[PDB]
Amino acid sequence: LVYSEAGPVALWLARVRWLVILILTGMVTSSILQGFESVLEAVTALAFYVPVLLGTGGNTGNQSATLIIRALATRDLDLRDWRRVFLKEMGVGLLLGLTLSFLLVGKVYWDGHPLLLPVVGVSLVLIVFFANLVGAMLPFLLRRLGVDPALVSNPLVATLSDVTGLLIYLSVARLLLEA
Amino acid sequence: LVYSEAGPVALWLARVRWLVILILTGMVTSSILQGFESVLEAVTALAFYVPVLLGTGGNTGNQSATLIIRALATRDLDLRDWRRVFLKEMGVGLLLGLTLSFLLVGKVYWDGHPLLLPVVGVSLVLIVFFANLVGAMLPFLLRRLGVDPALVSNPLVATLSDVTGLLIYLSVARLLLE
Ligand SMILES: [Mg+2]
Repeated sequence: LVYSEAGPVALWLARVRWLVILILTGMVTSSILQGFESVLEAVTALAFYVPVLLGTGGNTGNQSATLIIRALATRDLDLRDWRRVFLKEMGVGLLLGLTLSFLLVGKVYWDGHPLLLPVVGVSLVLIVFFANLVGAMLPFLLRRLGVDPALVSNPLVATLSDVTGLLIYLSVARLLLEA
Repeated sequence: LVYSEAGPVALWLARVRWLVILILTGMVTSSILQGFESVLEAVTALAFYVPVLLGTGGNTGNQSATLIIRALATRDLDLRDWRRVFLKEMGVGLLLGLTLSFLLVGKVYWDGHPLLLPVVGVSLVLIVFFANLVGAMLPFLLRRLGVDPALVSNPLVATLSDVTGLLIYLSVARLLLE
């Protein structure tokens, strides 16, 4: 409604539902991390890079979403184009992944964690790649469902990327460090 | 920049610079966590709640920002109305913080870390409270600086919430676990 004419309790009632849904979805991350407690306890430094990994996926996805939302609005793209966009973006995400990975591997090299060099390097590439597709396709899904991306797309991409990003990161870590 | 006529390489060049800046800025969080390696070592379960703590903050901040950006764009609010918003959002942020904290506390108890009930519980309240303020004020700071908030708020709020969110969580953890 109108912010100028809404009270604190009113704003709370208007915002709480969507935040409760998101956190209930976000709680899964804590379950995912606990399931990988063996690798986490063995190599403490794995925890150090969780925000950057997931945060970079969130940036990448939401950057992708903003582009697709704009194109659909201006009728530069139609709903039927989601497959063509999917095929092109998977090429864009790979390039973005390899680029950003190079920088983060350098950071890990600086911090002095040689075992995490391939772990963080591989994972970020996959994270940026998958976060990019999710960000690219989500506006197509919301337009089809009749939902407006404005207050929905950004946190959805971020929460989905956190969950997917953790699953990728921790699996790579397990495979390379515990196997 | 027309998307339908732009190739993969073209899209790549037009996107990297902003993503490169964001990850370089984001690297701060990595150093922050290393500075609190002591508590991370002491309690492993401390790391289990980092993404949900920072994620909830980012969502909270993006929400309040999106509301303010809309109010300023539709002339529902003036730039000079920042103080009124700030005072109102203190109440909204507290209520939101208390509500979400109650839920996350249940999850910590579900996960089986009663040790982490107070630290995670208090932290989310503080995180939501401050993330909501950052979100509500950033459009005001941006427009006053000659930059429309709708273009750059979302990456900014997420990064600020991650950095400040970590600092709150880990400092609370340090005080109560050490
Ligand atoms: Mg985030």
